[PDB]
This record gives sequence, structure tokens and C-alpha cells, in this order.
Amino acid sequence: DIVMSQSPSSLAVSAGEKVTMSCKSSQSLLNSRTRKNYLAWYQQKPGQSPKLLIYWASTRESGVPDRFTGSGSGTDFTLTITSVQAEDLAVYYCKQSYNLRTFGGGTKLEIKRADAAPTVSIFPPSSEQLTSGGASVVCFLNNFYPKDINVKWKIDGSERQNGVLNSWTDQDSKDSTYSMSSTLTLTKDEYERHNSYTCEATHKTSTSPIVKSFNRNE
Amino acid sequence: EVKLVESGGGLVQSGGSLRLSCATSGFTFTDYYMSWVRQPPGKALEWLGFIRNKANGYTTEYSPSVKGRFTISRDNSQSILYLQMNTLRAEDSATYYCARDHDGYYERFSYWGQGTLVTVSAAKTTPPSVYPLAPGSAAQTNSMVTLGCLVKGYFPEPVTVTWNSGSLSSGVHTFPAVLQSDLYTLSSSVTVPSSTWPSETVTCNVAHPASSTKVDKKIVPRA
Repeated sequence: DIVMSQSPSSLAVSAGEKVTMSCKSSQSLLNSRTRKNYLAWYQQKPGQSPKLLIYWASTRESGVPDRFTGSGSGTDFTLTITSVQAEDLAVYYCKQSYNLRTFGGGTKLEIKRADAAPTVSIFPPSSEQLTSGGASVVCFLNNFYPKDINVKWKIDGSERQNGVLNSWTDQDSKDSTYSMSSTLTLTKDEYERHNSYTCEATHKTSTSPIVKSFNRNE
Repeated sequence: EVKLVESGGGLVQSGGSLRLSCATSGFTFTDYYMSWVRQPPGKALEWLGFIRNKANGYTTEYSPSVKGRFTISRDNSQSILYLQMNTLRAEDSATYYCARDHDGYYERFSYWGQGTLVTVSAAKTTPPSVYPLAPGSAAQTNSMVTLGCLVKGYFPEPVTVTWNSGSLSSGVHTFPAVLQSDLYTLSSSVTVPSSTWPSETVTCNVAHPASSTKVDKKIVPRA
């Protein structure tokens, strides 16, 4: 088959900057019958259907802004985005149409912004969940940047790693912050054995962990 | 306006079969090639096949990964595109998109459908448990307050969560679902002014179309 290779896999830039990203095929995409390179660029914003930006390597799809530019010939192709906006965050795919079709693996575009510390909140098991035999302790770590963040759970001062599942939102398009849930699941038996529950966010906006807590005695 | 609407997605056992549909309108179906493309959750797009226009005899092509196993066809009187998936495997789980296509000789605007989700698994369709997240009873008020809903034990995807039937959509964070004991769990947070709750109502609305279920969960203060 023809193989399609994008690089880099990910990149982050600030609002108003330029980006470029590469796409390389294992074989020439030039059809000398028509003198066009059968290469195309797609934008897939999170939770949406892919949208075609560029075809024939550099012809813009009707109604695509001029700040997106395709270039290259043969085996080597480049997409350029001029003055990157917040709304451009998305995965960009190249697609050859010279023989059948095949997509590259994609380049993820992330919007840079000022660092920001998470708003942390902690929630004990709901009483409704407790009647079912389960116990889930929840922490929300909301509206922080950058994405890298550490969460530690303590039960009566003592760290717990098993039973913890973490899930990050896609980068907000509006303000560009990330959010994350951490959920500590336990048996009701174990939950009612201990009193003090704690979740701690270590993020590079401080050397001090942000800590929220609750005590079942209070 | 051109439209392409994929249907026929759903849950099917390993080794089973499934037929996807793509209903089209707003263009002469018969003049276009049509492609199917799939995307597993959190993975790349994969082109699967096309079927050519009337002038090319409606012949078919397929990626290697599905040739011999998936079949594309078209009903030209009703303007519908089909993908017959046979011998399903776990790896086939993905969103499937139909796209209008063409030999790139002439310029034509690209249309794609919204997609349809296929899930190949031994797990069964299971409605969600919906649990309210109100602050602890010893929690103290301030300028903003965060409430949540924990959505646990459902299958397959998707679920959608809203707050006060869509009235609260600012300061909402709905996290991606994670597989736990082969069932999905997700949570959603909403942050409002403390003046507005609990004086006024906050309810999350969880919709799970696969089990034909909608749950409204009012968040009340504990104790």
C-alpha cells in the first residue's frame, strides 16, 4: 500500500502564531496525466466529523480561510496555519487519493495559554450509591493549565493508588484550560471503616499541593 | 442542502454481522463515488472502501484490513449507501462515517455524515446508575459552588449529560467515560453562584439512547 506519515504527533502554540506540520508518503502522489498531487488535508475538531480543508496539495476548499496553506509536491507535504486562533485546536489528517485512499496517523494541535491552578472540589459517596453496596469518592480538578498534573489520595493520612481512575477533558476551546476527574472507588465496608478522606493536586503553579478533605465525624 | 445520514449502528457480539446505512439527499447520488471511513475511540481515521459512480459501473474497492470481510453496495433508486460488515471483531469498534467522494479530476465540495457508533463486545446493553454529588454535610458556602453527577455502570456509549435541561451550560465539565468492570463510568461537574443553589434547583439530565433511558437527578443538600 501507499503509507502516510505525519510529524510531529503533537504540538502546542499560542494564539496569533503560525504552525507547520509535515506529511510524507511512501510513493509519489503526482498524477502526471493531470499534473496534480492527490493529497488532501482534513481538520477534525474533538467530537466532530472530519472536514476537508485542502485538496490537490494547495487548493483550498470553498470557504476555508486563507490562513490555512497547503504546499509540497511528490512525497513531501506541508500544512501551514497562519495566526492560529483558539478555535483551530483539532487533529489534522493528511489523506492520499492517488491510489484508493489512506489517511496518516494525525497531528494534534493544542492552544497555549498562561498557567493556571486547578479549582479542586471533593465529594463523598452519595447515600444513594451507598445503598447499592458501592462507594466512590470523587475529586474534580477544574480549569487548569498546563495538562500535566498529579493527584494523590489519602485515607486517614495514608496514600491509596489502587481503585483510582483519572479522566481529562479535551482542551477547552473557549478558555483553553483542561479539567480532570479523579474517582476513588472502594467497597462500602472499607469506606465506613475510615474517617478522613483527602485528595491533593500537585500542579506546577505552586510547590504547595491544593488539598480538599472531608471527615465523616463532622 | 446536501445531507448524509448514517444509521444502523449499535452493539453486536464478536463474530456477528451488521449492516450500516447512509441515506443521502440534495445531489444526484448516481454521479458520485461514496466512501466509508472509520475511527476507533481515541485513534486515527481509517479509510475502508468506496463504490464508484454510474459512469464507472458502481465497482468496489476496499482497504486490505477489511477486504473479503466488508461489502459496500448502493440502492440507486432510494439514494442509499450500505456497508455490510461480516465476521466482526473487537477492533471494528468505531465510529463509521459515510463520505461523498470522486476521482479528483473535477473539483467537488466534500460532504461527510455525522457518523454511527458500532460496538463489538460480549457485554450487554445496560442502563446507567445516576448518583448526585452534593458537597459534604460539613462543607461551608462561599462565592461559587460546584455540584456533580456520577454516571456509573452503563453500556455501550454514548451518554450525554446536561444540567437544568440545557439552561446551565456554562461552567459545565463532562469527563470522558472509562471502562470499569467492562461497564462505562463518567462524571460531570457544574459550578454556579452560591446564591443560586440550593435556593434554586440544579438537576442533571442523563440520556442513554441505547437503553432508551433518560434520568433526571436533582442535586439536594445532604442531611
